[PDB]
Amino acid sequence: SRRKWNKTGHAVRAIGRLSSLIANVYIMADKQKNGIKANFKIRHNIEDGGVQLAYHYQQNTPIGDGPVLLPDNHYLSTQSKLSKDPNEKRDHMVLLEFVTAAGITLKGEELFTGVVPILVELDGDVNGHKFSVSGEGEGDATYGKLTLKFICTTGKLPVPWPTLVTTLVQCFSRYPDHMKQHDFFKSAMPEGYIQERTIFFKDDGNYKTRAEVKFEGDTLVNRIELKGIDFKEDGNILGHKLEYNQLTEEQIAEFKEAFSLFDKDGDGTITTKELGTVMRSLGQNPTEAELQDMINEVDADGNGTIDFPEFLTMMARSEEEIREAFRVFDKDGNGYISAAELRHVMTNLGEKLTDEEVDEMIREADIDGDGQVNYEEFVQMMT
Amino acid sequence: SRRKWNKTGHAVRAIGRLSSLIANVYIMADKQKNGIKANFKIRHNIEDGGVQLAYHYQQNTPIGDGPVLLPDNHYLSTQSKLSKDPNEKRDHMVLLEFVTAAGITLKGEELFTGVVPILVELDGDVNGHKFSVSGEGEGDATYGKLTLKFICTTGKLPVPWPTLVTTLVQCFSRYPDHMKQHDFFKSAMPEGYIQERTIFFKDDGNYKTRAEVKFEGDTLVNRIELKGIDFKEDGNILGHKLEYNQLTEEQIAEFKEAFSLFDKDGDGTITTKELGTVMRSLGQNPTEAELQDMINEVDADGNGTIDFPEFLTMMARSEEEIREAFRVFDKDGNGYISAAELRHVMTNLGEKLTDEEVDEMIREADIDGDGQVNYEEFVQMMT
Ligand SMILES: [Ca+2]
Ligand SMILES: [Ca+2]
Ligand SMILES: [Ca+2]
Ligand SMILES: [Ca+2]
Ligand SMILES: [Ca+2]
Ligand SMILES: [Ca+2]
Ligand SMILES: [Ca+2]
Ligand SMILES: [Ca+2]
Repeated sequence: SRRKWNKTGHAVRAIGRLSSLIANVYIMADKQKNGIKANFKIRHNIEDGGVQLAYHYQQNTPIGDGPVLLPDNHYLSTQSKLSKDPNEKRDHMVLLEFVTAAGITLKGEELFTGVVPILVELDGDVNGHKFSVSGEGEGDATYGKLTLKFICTTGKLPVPWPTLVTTLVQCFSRYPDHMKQHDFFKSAMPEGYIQERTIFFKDDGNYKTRAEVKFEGDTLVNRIELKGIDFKEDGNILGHKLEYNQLTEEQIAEFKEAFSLFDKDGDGTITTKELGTVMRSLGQNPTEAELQDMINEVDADGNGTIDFPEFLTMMARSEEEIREAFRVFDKDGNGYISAAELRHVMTNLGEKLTDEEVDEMIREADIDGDGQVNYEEFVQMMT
Repeated sequence: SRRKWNKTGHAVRAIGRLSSLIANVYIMADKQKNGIKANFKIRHNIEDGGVQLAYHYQQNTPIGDGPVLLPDNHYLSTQSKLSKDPNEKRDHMVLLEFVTAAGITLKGEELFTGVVPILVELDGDVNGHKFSVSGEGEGDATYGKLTLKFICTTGKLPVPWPTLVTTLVQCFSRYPDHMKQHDFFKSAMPEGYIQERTIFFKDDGNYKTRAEVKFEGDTLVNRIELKGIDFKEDGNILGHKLEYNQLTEEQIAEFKEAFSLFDKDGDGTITTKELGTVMRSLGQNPTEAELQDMINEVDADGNGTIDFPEFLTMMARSEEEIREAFRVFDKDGNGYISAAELRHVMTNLGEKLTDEEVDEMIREADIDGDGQVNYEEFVQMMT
């Protein structure tokens, strides 16, 4: 009996474990409307345990008359991080999001090659409670990245912030090279698109939304109207019973800097060619098969290259990792990292620093004043 | 300077982190010899820190005259677990291994459809130290699985057990359906093959091995001669400085039992069809896209189905997982799992048990004697 509970417990948990690993945004063409439709589920964590489901139905149509790209079926994958600004007294949300497209094997776009300013404006009415939200920040589609801050401009927000995240610019998603012809969102720009949703909160009310997303000069603007009906006074939404919120923003900034040493052409992905070049410049000799297998281990989407969200996952997932790192730096294996050896590694990686900056790095690590870094000093610096 | 150490530390560690995630056995055809060649590296952990590399070079040739299958390039992926038998006074090793083939996108074999007995015999000479090893157990290629116990028949083994693992039957590897034409090993049977290696222990001696692997009646036999030269008296090998050794064997047996509830045709893999059937019989309604995405999350080899080693990884990688499992069992959501509800889940999963056995499961969990299982009782049973 204790064995039967184990066997059937494992199976039921396997299914849970399989299901909670996914919340993709499934996109399909809508030819008759010269646009797309999407559907997906969001699971909002309830503060003291449990999940509140939010079922999303989406349609998008172009605003302008020029041709747009209508895709084959595919999906977006997202990771969101919510935080608070310690200096802000107004009701507010700070948001960092990474989004990439996947699901397919093997002029608007030029508007998105660099960092683009974003404005967001929402006017809402949930069960009669009128409120407004204003948001500003920037998007960098090279990295599938959004960073934004939102304020409630009418006082206290009558709903939880996490319930507004999906409503509050999919044109900033990263489409990999093999899927460029499937990016409706950027194809619609600069004239833009209309995006409409219905969002059903299980056992509670629904939101209906309509938004215009378009360029106004060089700023990508998302202007939205939202109406919520049939919400329960003491449900998870009007009762504020959902969790609000991981690495820090500055920890993520460090990993971007590291990622740039491999991504030498700045296209947002590390190929086998780029990884091999960095490995060989440090004295190592992987085969092409090994490079492919290395990438394949962290390759979310099977396109054969490592983008920034992939790289992040990997570096957020040891004593022995640090010993091997030491060996890479200690070229002649005598037990000490010399300023010459450090300068060499920096050059090999592509980092440009003066001899003075390299000595400053030695100084930061050099506890015993011999002007070299030993293994224990290196550990202290790595931890 | 503290930021520069972070950035360049991250890059160097990324490479370490990328490299240590792989130790594949790379196979190529050797047409002139009507066989294959392989090369790979093994990293043996040194007891107090560090790794001892062991560079492997391999050739295999058929013993008999009938046609064999010569493959496209591809690799095997392995996981080994070493243990000791608490009842055995002789110098010995207990081994459980899982091996699958990958590296390609999208009559001998019939000898391997079930469980096959294995005998292993080795005679060796390392730096003049003559010794022998005998091993017995079984292989089940459906699951890529080997289970064996080895004894040193000459007394104390003069080398570490982990150094003999690769020498001590790749015919038990699991080749997935799309790679059946690339399985040299099974194609050579029953007459068998000769397998030869050179194994270079970095900074130390080398092993040369020659073995005959073939059927003798219904037993797969591996008979080996090994010669080791140029070893250092105080190196990691003759000095026994390597680590010997994870889930238990009986924990792994439980997961096999669970896996069988999904793998209803016993072929060793879970398709999307099989996962959906089990999910729907428990009242859930995934789309085909969701099923594919679920599998793809644990899919080591991109063949679109879940084999047993994949399933194991996943279940060895929470309070909320158990709450959702409870909900699956508590069909009517009243807070209590009834014997009727339990019987229903068992039937839905395919488990056959009498009503008496189901009441015994209730009894094992039922702390307060009401003949039903509540949430707290279910937690106790799951932990
Ligand atoms: Ca690049
Ligand atoms: Ca990729
Ligand atoms: Ca040195
Ligand atoms: Ca020093
Ligand atoms: Ca099956
Ligand atoms: Ca698979
Ligand atoms: Ca019930
Ligand atoms: Ca009870």
